[PDB]
Amino acid sequence: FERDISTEIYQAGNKPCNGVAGFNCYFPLRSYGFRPTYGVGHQPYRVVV
Amino acid sequence: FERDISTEIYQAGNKPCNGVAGFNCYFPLRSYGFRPTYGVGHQPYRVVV
Repeated sequence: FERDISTEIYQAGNKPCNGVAGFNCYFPLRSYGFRPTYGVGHQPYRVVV
Repeated sequence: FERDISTEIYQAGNKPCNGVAGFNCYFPLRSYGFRPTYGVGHQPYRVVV
């Protein structure tokens, strides 16, 4: 039960990756993939708590 | 362990509805579509309890 909205790149090496990524540091956000041509187990559901 | 039969029209409100369609009254039955295009999502199975 906490919120986190961060666009800063999370480093995964030794050099400080404040704004440079591509060699050894990864972006912490990735996109979803929802195609109708996918399987039944790869379909998006609109879930509410 | 109670065998039951259902053909009558189900209602989702306090209005009188025994066989009336074209409204919020929903048919409580639906037809299974057994096709080879649904590998996991919809497939017949030989299940016996």
